[PDB]
Amino acid sequence: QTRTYDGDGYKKRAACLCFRSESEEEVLLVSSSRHPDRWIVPGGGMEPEEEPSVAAVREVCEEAGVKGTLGRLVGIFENQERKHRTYVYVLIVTEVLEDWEDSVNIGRKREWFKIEDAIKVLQYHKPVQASYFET
Ligand SMILES: O=P(O)(O)O[C@@H]1[C@@H](OP(=O)(O)OP(=O)(O)O)[C@H](OP(=O)(O)O)[C@@H](OP(=O)(O)O)[C@H](O)[C@H]1OP(=O)(O)O
Ligand SMILES: [Cl-]
Ligand SMILES: [Cl-]
Ligand SMILES: [F-]
Ligand SMILES: [Mg+2]
Ligand SMILES: [Mg+2]
Ligand SMILES: [Mg+2]
Repeated sequence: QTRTYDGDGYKKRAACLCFRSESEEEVLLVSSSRHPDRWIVPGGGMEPEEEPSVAAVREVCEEAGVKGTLGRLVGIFENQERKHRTYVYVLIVTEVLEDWEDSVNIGRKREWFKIEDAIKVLQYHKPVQASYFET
C-alpha cells in the first residue's frame, strides 16, 4: 500500500486500456471510488521497485477483475492538478473474473464502452484519462 513518487514529487501510477478484443473498439471502465455514478480508467499506484507494466496489470486485476494479454505502452500522462504521472498500457482482455477484489470490498462496477462513449463519460472529471484514447 506504500505510494511511490518520481523525483519531482508526482505520484507514480500505472493503468490499462482494457479492450474487449484486438480490434480495440470497446474498453472496460470502472466506477469512481469517490463518486460511484462516474466512470474512470482502472489504475493505481506503483509499489516500490515495481515495473510499470506489472503495476498496470495488477491494478486492473484488483479494480476491474480482468486479466489478458499485455500490449504496447501508449504513453506517460501527467495530471498537473493532482500531481501524478501514469504509464498507460493496452491490455487485450482474455479473462473476466467474478467477485473480484474491488467488487467484494467497495461494490466497484465495470462496464464496456465504445471508445467514443468512454471519452464522453471521462471528459468532465477525468479529462487526462479521456486523452489516453486520443492516439
Ligand atoms: O480509489 P481509486 O483507486 O479508484 O482512485 C483514487 C486514487 O487512487 P489511485 O488509483 O491513484 O491509487 P490506488 O489506490 O493504488 O488504485 C486516489 O489517489 P491517492 O490520493 O494517492 O489515494 C485519488 O485521491 P486524491 O489523492 O484526492 O487524488 C482518488 O481521487 C481516486 O479516486 P477515483 O478516481 O474517484 O476512483
Ligand atoms: Cl474491442
Ligand atoms: Cl487523471
Ligand atoms: F490500489
Ligand atoms: Mg487500486
Ligand atoms: Mg486506483
Ligand atoms: Mg493500489
